[PDB]
Amino acid sequence: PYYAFAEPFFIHAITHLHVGSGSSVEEEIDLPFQRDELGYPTIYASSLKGAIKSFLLKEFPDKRDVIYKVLGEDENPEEASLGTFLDAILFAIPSRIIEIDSAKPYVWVYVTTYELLKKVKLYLDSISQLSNASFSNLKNKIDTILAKEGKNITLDSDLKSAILNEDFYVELEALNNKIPSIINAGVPLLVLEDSIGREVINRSLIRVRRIRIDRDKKVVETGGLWSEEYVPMKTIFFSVLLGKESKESAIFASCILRNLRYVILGGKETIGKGIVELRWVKDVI
Amino acid sequence: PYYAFAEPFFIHAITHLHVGSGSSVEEEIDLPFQRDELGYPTIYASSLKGAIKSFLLKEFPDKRDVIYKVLGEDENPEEASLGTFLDAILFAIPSRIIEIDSAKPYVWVYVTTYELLKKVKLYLDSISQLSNASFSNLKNKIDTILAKEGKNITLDSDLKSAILNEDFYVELEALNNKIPSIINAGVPLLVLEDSIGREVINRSLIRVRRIRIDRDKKVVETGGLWSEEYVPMKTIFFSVLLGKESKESAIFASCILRNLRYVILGGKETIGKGIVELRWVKDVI
Amino acid sequence: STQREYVFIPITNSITIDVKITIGGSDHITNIDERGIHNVLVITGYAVDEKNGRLVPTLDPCDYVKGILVAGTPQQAQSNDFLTLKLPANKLYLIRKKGNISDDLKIYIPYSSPDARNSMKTKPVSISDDTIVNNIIKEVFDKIYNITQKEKVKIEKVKEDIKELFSYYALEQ
Amino acid sequence: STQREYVFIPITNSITIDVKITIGGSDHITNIDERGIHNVLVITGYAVDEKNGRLVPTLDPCDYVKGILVAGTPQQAQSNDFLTLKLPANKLYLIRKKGNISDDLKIYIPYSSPDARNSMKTKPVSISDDTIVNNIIKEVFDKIYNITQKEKVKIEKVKEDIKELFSYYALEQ
Amino acid sequence: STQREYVFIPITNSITIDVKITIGGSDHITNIDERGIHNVLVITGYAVDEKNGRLVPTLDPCDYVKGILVAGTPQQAQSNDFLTLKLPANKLYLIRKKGNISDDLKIYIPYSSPDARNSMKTKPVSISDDTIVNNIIKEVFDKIYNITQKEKVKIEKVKEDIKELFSYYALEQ
Amino acid sequence: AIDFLVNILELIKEKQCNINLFSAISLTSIVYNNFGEFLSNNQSYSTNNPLLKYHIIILNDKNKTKDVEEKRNIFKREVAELISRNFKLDGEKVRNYFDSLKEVLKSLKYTIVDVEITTRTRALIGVSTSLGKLIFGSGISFDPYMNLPYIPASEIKGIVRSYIEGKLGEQEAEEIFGNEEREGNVNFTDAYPTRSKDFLFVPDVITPHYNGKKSEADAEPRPVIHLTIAPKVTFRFLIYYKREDVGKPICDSMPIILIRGLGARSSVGYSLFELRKIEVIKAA
Amino acid sequence: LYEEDYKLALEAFKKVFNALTHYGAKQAFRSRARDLVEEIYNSGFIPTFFYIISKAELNSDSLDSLISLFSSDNAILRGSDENVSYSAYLFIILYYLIKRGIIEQKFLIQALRCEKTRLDLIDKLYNLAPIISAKIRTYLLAIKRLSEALIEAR
Amino acid sequence: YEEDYKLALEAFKKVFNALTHYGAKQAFRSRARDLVEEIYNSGFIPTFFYIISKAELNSDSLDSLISLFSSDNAILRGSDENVSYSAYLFIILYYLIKRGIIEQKFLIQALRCEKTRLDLIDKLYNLAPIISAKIRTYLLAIKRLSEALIEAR
Amino acid sequence: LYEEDYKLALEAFKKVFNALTHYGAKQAFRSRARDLVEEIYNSGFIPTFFYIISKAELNSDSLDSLISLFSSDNAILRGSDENVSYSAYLFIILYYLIKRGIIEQKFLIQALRCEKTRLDLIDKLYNLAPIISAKIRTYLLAIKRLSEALIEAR
Repeated sequence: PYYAFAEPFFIHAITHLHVGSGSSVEEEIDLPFQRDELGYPTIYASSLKGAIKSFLLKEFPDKRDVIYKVLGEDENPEEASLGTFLDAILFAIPSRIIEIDSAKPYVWVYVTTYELLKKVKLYLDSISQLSNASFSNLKNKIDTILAKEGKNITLDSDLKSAILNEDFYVELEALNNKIPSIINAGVPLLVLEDSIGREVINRSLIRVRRIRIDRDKKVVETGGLWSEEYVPMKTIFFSVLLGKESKESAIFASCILRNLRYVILGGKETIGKGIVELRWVKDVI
Repeated sequence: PYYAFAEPFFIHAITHLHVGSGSSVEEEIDLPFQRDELGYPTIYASSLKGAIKSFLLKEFPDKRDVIYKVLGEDENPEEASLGTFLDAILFAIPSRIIEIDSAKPYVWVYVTTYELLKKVKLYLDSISQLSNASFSNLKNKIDTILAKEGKNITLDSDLKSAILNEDFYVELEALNNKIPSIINAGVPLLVLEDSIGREVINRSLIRVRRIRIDRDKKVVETGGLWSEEYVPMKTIFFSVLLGKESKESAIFASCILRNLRYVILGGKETIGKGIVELRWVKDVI
Repeated sequence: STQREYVFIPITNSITIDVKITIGGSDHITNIDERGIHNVLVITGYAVDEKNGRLVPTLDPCDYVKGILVAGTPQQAQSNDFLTLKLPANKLYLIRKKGNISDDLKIYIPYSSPDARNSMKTKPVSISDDTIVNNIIKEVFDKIYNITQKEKVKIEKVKEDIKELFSYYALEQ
Repeated sequence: STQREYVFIPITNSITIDVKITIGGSDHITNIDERGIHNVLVITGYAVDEKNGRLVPTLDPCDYVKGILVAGTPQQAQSNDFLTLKLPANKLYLIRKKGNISDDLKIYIPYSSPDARNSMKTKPVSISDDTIVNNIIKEVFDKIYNITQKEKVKIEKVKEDIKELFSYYALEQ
Repeated sequence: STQREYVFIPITNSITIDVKITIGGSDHITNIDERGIHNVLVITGYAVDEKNGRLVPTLDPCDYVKGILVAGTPQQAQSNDFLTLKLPANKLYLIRKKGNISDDLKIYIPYSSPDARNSMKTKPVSISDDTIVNNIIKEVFDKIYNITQKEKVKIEKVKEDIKELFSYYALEQ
Repeated sequence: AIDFLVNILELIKEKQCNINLFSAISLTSIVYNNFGEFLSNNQSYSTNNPLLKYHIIILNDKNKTKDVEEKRNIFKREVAELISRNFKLDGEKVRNYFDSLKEVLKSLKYTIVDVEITTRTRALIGVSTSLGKLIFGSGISFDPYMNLPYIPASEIKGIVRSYIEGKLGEQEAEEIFGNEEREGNVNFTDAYPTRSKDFLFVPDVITPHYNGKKSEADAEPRPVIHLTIAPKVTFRFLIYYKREDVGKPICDSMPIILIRGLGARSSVGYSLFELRKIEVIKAA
Repeated sequence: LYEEDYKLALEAFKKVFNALTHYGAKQAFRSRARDLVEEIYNSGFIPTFFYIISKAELNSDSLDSLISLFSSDNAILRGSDENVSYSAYLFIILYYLIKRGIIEQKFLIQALRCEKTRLDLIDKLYNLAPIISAKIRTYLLAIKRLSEALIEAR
Repeated sequence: YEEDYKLALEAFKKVFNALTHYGAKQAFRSRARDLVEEIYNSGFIPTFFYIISKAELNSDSLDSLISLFSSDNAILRGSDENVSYSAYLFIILYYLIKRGIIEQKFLIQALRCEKTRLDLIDKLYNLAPIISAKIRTYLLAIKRLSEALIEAR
Repeated sequence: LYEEDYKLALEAFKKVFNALTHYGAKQAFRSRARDLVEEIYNSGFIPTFFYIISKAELNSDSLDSLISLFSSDNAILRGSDENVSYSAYLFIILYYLIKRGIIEQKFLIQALRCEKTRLDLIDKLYNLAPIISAKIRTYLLAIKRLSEALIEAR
């Protein structure tokens, strides 16, 4: 019981998301999405904490003190904050699919990899030993999926082979249909072996060029053309929110974390990006 | 023996790790990582001891006196502590790989160098004299590896070639027969020359710029943009926990060091940094 | 247009030299917005003469004088003790640049000449003894900046900028 | 074609144009029309030396001389003050280009025999000294362009170009 | 003092020695021993004219004449051709630099006039054709030192540096 | 597989809203670009297969090649007709989307402005994006996961802002849309099609004769088939904010800005729209 | 040995940059490198790859010159300004597949030349898809930066 | 030693003056902070290609740089992006000249006409691990003069 | 020799101690007194001087509040807690170069105003780097001790 409460959650992108990593030199995508130590889309916990804290300090002006606790005093630190976010792992990303031989057509599918489920298992393994909360149900569903590692499997459907993102033809084995849904939805979910899935997932991000217009010539400015990177709608990120026994982590988990469903993350907020939904594993296990 | 118990272990980063060395004039990263005497990352034993001691004091709230004897009092230290930590040597760091000249695909790989192993031989040779405890199973793996110095070798693999961290080509020569997976995992371990390993390891570190946003107008503050340096999740540090006989060192070794699985090192704890796993050498075979 | 004078702010009471008229309208350069004083002019190598001051020009780069900048009639059409300046307003050394400045206005700083038979021998001078702090805001601030000080509440903010901002090197003959 | 001549621009009046009448056609090369000077030619491996400056041919590529290309003839058949090459204008190293130039041009370049009896030992020289740029304007930029600066309103935008663009090298004897 | 002259490496034959007897002294500019050729001179803005290996001054910085400038005076004959240039040796662009030169170096270069007959369109001439690759050593390199073709197994490298170092331009007209 | 691409065209005409049009067009471009090759002796084609047509048909006799390049021009025109005829808009998933989103923004206590704009003439949004780029040379802003064309919120925000900055001056614009030191006070959403009369996409052509041409001698037509958005197609999008301060200048500007251009090539009257409805759900 | 993508890009660039002669051809190639690397992401490598071969309009001579460029140095890409640009960017892509040992050079030339093995190339590219995609998009980013530097703008 | 801190003073003095507009100054201040960490993370050669591409060195900007080596009143033309990247490119080349890593004559004739730029970048690539070792303290000094002498935006 | 440097350290500190109204700025100064003194003698004087000015964020009313602190006692340092602290330590270093005649006071005061001259100040300190580092040691070490003693947490 190092942690008073441990609250894993899934982050469902309502609209497109842009959480930037700043301009790089080894990228051609001037405003890229935050990546991982493996190349997968990620949401740094600094970005999760910043967005959720700022948002919380507006939805709950009454409980401002409970938040300047667990999340942080925010003006003169003077004390460590009792809460803890973990970097949001990419659970499953919408990738566009074209396939034949199916009584049910699909325009896009969910795609994940084994390395991506391992890091979700790793998160659940440790927080279960660093706290009381034990989410054996998620661990169970993930263990059955991890036992099929090395092969491209297909949950939630019966596809035989498809072409993912116009470029990768995969032949998909079918994991037994009785392994229940983890996305808790109707669209299927592929689990590609990580050599393939690292190419499929990266090309699955939306990449949009924007311009700036000469106000007088009504033409594109000089050097006013750049490109950004969004993660599609309905992407799912997995993260955890950990706390410490504080007489206020109890309130933060009891009242705040329950009345918290929709949050705006990242940038590009005024072009409709950033709206996202928090789905607590506690109630969607 | 000089030491009652000598318990080497490995420190496995569950999340990204950041033990700070504080800002400095000659760094160019605002918050850098604790470095070695030859450049590699490391965990100063003062960081290890203080983090582990603070962990034990709240996980075992009844063994205060047993921890205070082995790790030193805090209020009125009328004597020296009986247990010592050694600086955590970087054992192996996760590297990204391009699996050319093979058809068995890995996404990442564990990379270590020979100078990093020599410092582990030194730690093992020394404490095998200051204590009766011998580590022949570990000391003979390491010495088998060190015989093949002047060459990049892979232990549990058949690769013959790779491109580590997107830039660095290596011609690997598999080990003579085999070594039983010093760090047990399906992922192989490469031992590189230190000229290449220095660059590969440095490219494998995680450097992240962060910002602070004004609390009312949603804009970055003045000069509130800094950079940090993390050690990748799944990194392995090697250290030893030595102790002199006191009738409390016996309890410490027999009761506390077998319930020490997950502790929290470094800083940036609210970003989920620093969760780490101790894996004792005595039970790693 | 809007020729400017330099109403220096010493501890002396004589700074009511009758440069009165406003800036065409009241387009001052110094402002009292709500945090204190802004766009204070600084010139180097001068001294406030410590009685009916006219900023006698010395050559010391360390000697400086502060004070607020306003436009007004230079002594009611008596320009004998003024320097007849006109600057591109970028040459202005103007601390606390609250709001950008124009491109040419005009400048008429009080002027005198070296009164010989004696060295300059100037000394630094601060603003203390809050009686003067009230005395200062009594003439050079209230009746020129009656914009406020009867409505707002943060005059104690500017009341210490008199003490903090304006130091100088008086003659002290 | 047009027989063009290269009036380099050093600080000295050693230019003293000392060449012949203008284009004989309708087009110069070194325009000054609206965005400043244009099509400024650059020669490399030469220093003007401003002792009747005639671009003593060095071999160090780090020595260069800029200047204007106007169409004229090499000083009334005195064809030894110059080089008189003929080139296809593709090799013309030009600066601040404005428009096209054709496939064949004659270039007259004030030339000196290699100044032996001394090791070159040339050093860089810029253009400064507003007295000189004022001279240079009326000396060449008006004697060859006494039709501009009049259909042009802003002139002192391109005066600093001579200070900005026209650097050179010289033996500095 | 130290008389020196320029002889370079074209395909032509007129460059065979092109200049009479060497200085007689033991001094040269270019080493030949370990890494092949060292201190190859590169002159910019000149071409070789496919015959009569003289350097007509062009204007573009792209034209190279890479060669071995050596100690000597031109042909002990009419000085109607060569540059007769003096420079402090910190003003000639060497490549593959080795043991440092420290004095002023009076040098002679096979200079031709601009030859304003028509356009000069340079043609980059790379070195190939192994038969002349040895002939070049047979007619130039083996004589300038004579420590080559006599005691060198390093002749192999001199066969390669010509096809690796020297590459120039030519008018071919 | 190559056995997968030869069947990709039949997949379009048998789904009509249910293939991934983005990936389906991209895969087609492999056939359109290897058209001469996919015709050599590549049998095992079904009865439904649309490549037999170019085996049977024949346009030239003296040239094997000139027979093919004519067949390729027809194939492109045929592909543009397949997409525009088969792929038709199903706007129920968009209405369920915007109605779910609108409820979210109410939870977040915004004031929402629902807006339906209707295409009047053949529109061209995102003409330089990548959808048919590898076939037609032009594109359409296409959301490959909603499987629908769309108008980027950045484009609507950028068009509206240019009208307020032009009308209401500069300081009023940067007080509604912000600048590099103030955040904007109005957020926009992409515009998705919710209902059409018959079609969603529609083929078109641009045939420049005199463009970058010196005289009449260098003139020759270069026809460019491409896809445009059909007329009478309703695009729905949202505008939400928190300050009532900015509610008036948006509800004002919207109807005017649509009747002018809202896309590419509007100088020749292509992308002209029509304010169909405005709904204003005040926060509280 | 093994050349990094930035060394492989310099090598491939100084062959193309010299084969192109008209500056109008180079300014086109500057437009190719800028947006063809963004198209490979949006529409995959395989669709964009054959797009380039078609826009190259590989005539008997144009394809002949392109092959010469792999070996000779006097090879010169000749044609229209938009044909040789796409023909140059095809060499850039081929120079990568060949040097990285992804696709044998014989099979590649025999694909572009004769129509029968062209279809077989479409297959090899779908097997090797995860190999090409991982790497190529950072070698092409170097070609893009090398062209924006060494070629004046539009 | 501190020779590279003196060298960074001469270089920054040239740049600080050749950047006329004050918005071009505030852009070089952005380059000095970002481009020193990118050589750390990404390496010298990737960052150099990035720099040399946003510089947009045609021949007009090459003369401004080549002259700036010698004169002290040359001025960089272009907009805040181009001039700042072109200034930082000069910052780098100034170090490789004043440290014998490249022959100044070569570097100047390489910048000049047509194609030896490719020879330069080819040569710079072979010296990459040497350069990225020696410029660390120099570029870090430039980064601190920039943050000190140039106000933020 | 340096018997009057413990005196100087007391007038310079009492100035900085008063132009630090905010409490978190005093604490931030106590952090500079400890740390900055130990880089001057490990990293060198001017490498630490560059670091000081870069974090000081000059060119404001702050840069002129320093000029006042040289003589006045009512001046105040306003800015970021990390800025006032780093700039207050720049005063400490400059206050010594003035009172000890290492740098002429008239030069330094006009070099702190004229933007063009600041580079000449840094250029002067570079040649006085060995001389300065020797003399300030006793002075800075005293400032370090006064900080740890007088600057207390509430």
